[PDB]
Amino acid sequence: ANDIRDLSTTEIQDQEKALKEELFNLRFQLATGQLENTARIREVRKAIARMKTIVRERE
Amino acid sequence: MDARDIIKRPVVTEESTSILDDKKYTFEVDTRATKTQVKYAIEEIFDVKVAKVNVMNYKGKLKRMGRYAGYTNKRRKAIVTVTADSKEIQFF
Amino acid sequence: AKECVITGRKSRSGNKRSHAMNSSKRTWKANLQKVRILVNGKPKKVWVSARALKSGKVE
Amino acid sequence: MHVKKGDKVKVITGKDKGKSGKVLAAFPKKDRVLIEGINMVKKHTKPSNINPQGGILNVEAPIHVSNVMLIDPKTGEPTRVGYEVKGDKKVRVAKKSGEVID
RNA sequence: UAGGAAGAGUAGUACUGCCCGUACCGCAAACCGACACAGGUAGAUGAGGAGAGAAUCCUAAGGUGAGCGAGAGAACUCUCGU
RNA sequence: GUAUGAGUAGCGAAAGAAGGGUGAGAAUCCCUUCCACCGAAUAUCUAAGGUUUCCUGAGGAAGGCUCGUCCGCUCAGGGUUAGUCGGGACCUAAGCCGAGGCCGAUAGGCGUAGGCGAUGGACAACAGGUAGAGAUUCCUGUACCAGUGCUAAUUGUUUAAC
RNA sequence: GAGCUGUACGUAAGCGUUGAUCCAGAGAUUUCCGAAUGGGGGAACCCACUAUCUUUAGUCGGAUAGUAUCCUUACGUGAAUACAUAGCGUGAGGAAGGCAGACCCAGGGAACUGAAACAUCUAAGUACCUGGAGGAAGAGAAAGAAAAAUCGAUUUCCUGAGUAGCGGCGAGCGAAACGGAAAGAGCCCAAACCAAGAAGCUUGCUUCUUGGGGUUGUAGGACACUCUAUACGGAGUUACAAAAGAAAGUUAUAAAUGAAGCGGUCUGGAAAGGCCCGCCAAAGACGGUAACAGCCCGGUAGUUGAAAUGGCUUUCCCUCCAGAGUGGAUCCUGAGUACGACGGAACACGUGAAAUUCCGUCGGAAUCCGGGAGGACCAUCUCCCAAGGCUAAAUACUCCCUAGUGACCGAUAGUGAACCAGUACCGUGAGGGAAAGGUGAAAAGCACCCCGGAAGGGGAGUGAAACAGUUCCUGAAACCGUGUGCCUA
Ligand SMILES: [Mg+2]
Ligand SMILES: [Mg+2]
Ligand SMILES: [Mg+2]
Ligand SMILES: [Mg+2]
Ligand SMILES: [Mg+2]
Ligand SMILES: [Mg+2]
Ligand SMILES: [Mg+2]
Ligand SMILES: [Mg+2]
Ligand SMILES: [Mg+2]
Ligand SMILES: [Mg+2]
Ligand SMILES: [Mg+2]
Ligand SMILES: [Mg+2]
Ligand SMILES: [Mg+2]
Ligand SMILES: [Mg+2]
Ligand SMILES: [Mg+2]
Ligand SMILES: [Mg+2]
Repeated sequence: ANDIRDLSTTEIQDQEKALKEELFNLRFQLATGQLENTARIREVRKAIARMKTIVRERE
Repeated sequence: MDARDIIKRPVVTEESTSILDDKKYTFEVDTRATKTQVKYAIEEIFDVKVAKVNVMNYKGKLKRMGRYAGYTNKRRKAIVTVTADSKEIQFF
Repeated sequence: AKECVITGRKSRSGNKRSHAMNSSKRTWKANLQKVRILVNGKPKKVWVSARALKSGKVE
Repeated sequence: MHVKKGDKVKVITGKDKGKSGKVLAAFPKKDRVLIEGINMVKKHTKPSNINPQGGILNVEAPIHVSNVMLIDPKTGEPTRVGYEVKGDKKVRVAKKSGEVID
């Protein structure tokens, strides 16, 4: 959480896009059927939400 | 709606696997996605170029689990055909 | 609206008794003639009660 | 609860009164405690994924928390438990003879 | 015609073209009659022989053998023939 | 809730027969042959309506006026592809709503501009193929309608092509 | 402070003493329909315009903001029509709808029934429709009540009293004041008059606004007189004018600590039960634990606790303010109103001898030597100043939240609903509207053998009980069977 608030509100969007790409790949692999570490979906969703909340509260 | 957001997940059955050979891939999309938003989203994600897209709406099936009845989700199925010269989405 | 704009008098309700005092429900309307007066600085045409018009208002 | 994972326990009431052991689980939702070597039961199970031979299985079964008294490693007797703040944290205290349980 | 007016068409190339319905029954066991009900349900095509004919009898393409049976051949009731 | 009527009425128009097969179990399920019925229909399409009843693999408790290895029944997986077909992004009739407005104890009634509203008007794709389910939609040939860009000449500039 | 990923068994994958799951206060996101408000519409759907940015070689596509109507207001344009008005556009505030099936104010307003028929009358200004609300609403500071003497705004309660009265004088309707209580609070305009302006110049004026004065009946005010007084003081956002900022205390929304028996002993599946002994208590409330627990658990009495937000109280702050006596020449104190005639309604009062209040139409005063009332009316007396307005408390009701209570029910009862109930089902629709609780302390929920295709059984086993086996405590009666002692063609 507090590991994020020390970033210049620009690279966090880059991390957000990267996390979105990783989440989509994980969902795609689960749909195919070759995924086992299913906790990654929740982990990435929570991370994206945290960074979105930091963006919104920055103003 | 984000490009990652429009495309939900592939549909892997016997029919879709049988059609993958002819450069046709079957996906799920947002219930509110046009036939051209999907085309541009696929071009953006998988880095190919698309010839045609065909969409179709599926209603909700009726299921029961013991004294309790409800309808499954509502799907929006799409089929992307890719041009003569471009990469092939893996699926695997 | 059928109501005098100067004094707000309208239709009311009451009985119409006969001999032997049978009660029938009637109404008392009011004299509302249509005239042209100065509702605001600019003149217009509105309802004015005859009694309220007997002295004081211009036409 | 007043009894957590890993303690030493002397049961006091039931078919299996008077014995002692450790605790291997606790279910705060149901107020039950699983104590090894206490309240052993027989399970008739078919062959399956684990235990692929079935047979009669002998395992424990949870018991209510009220049937449990803590046992002190410094003294060694069933005692009621109090609390004290040592340093800047609260610790449990054997409120029978006064020794700090931890 | 009023009006706009520095762009215009021409030929050839390649590219672009959204949303909803799209299964199935549809003179029926899936629609309207509480039913796997002798009832009702708009429109298009609707062959041959004899015939004026979409009448009538037997047939083609096509479709069915009707969701209780077998066996005796009394009275009586119903539909029929002398 | 359970009896008597009682193992009684009924089993809802119609031609079936035999030989093989599966199956614990076959008049009732699958195949073959013979026979029979409709044929301006009991045939082939498509509207309204219904809403998964459609296909594959399993099942036989309940439903099926009997039986059932079967099914429009139970369980799990699947299945509907459009610039050209029908309807919107085009148009209006009956009718409906209706800015201002007229009328009226309250509520509201009527109505102008305007807008909705097909059962009608307008408008460019045909023939084939596909053994589990889609076909003027997918695929192979050949086409047409509207628009954009780009190459090539052509043409005009306010007594002004368009 | 040690487990957790809901119901709900699970499998899988994971996270936790760097402090998870959970609990409370405050924040961000909040698709689409719905007043729905860019246009349209058959609910959750279709289709845009204007700006800004973005993508492609371009068409195609994507994000962000705005765009309904009405009322009040400012400005700009502006018709027949010359000036202007109507209209048109932009800008700023406000409204719309919901409900808590309760409470209450207004507009409108029945019949069944009773009278042993029925029309006056009652039922009833009830049910119902519509509008406006507020946490309460309505009423309220005497043109009053009352009589040999006086009171002193309004409301609610006890008596007055089923009295005085109304009444096809039938059925029936039914007061008030005096007395005793709860609660108590008073004020602000108009009018003369002073000053200012602007406008009409109705033109030496009038008429409109602003500021100041001033509001009462033993008359008051204006106007002239003196006295004190401008922050000396008083006052306040609940009326009396209104808008903010604080500090302290206190409270509401999470919690902490909290004494005393593992006592022995018999029965039992198990002790909280019996017997014999001890202890705490400001704690012997309630619930749970293998049966009935002050001393086993959560707890209770008592004592502590708030980082954040809301409520409340005292104070600071802030803001606003002339009140005494005497003359009382001249002026003022609510105009188409008060009353009256006609026709209705409410007052307990049905037009009657009918005061009192309101409505519709007509007629229509005085004005301080004046005006009104004391149940027709006149004279005398007594009391009081209408035709402008505001106002807390004592009162009514509970959709709700916290803590509790019951000589209230216990599954045909109690809500329709103890269970995925306004559900299943019925109807085109408004609408109507059920049935359905209990294994065991703990799933320990019957491994294994035999008959069968299964279902179901018979052994074995868990269990105190399997005649407790996934409608599973208890299991009555009607009803259906097998055996048999006595009688029966
Ligand atoms: Mg079809
Ligand atoms: Mg013929
Ligand atoms: Mg014929
Ligand atoms: Mg008989
Ligand atoms: Mg017979
Ligand atoms: Mg039959
Ligand atoms: Mg024939
Ligand atoms: Mg089928
Ligand atoms: Mg059967
Ligand atoms: Mg809208
Ligand atoms: Mg009567
Ligand atoms: Mg009030
Ligand atoms: Mg017991
Ligand atoms: Mg007065
Ligand atoms: Mg009940
Ligand atoms: Mg005899």
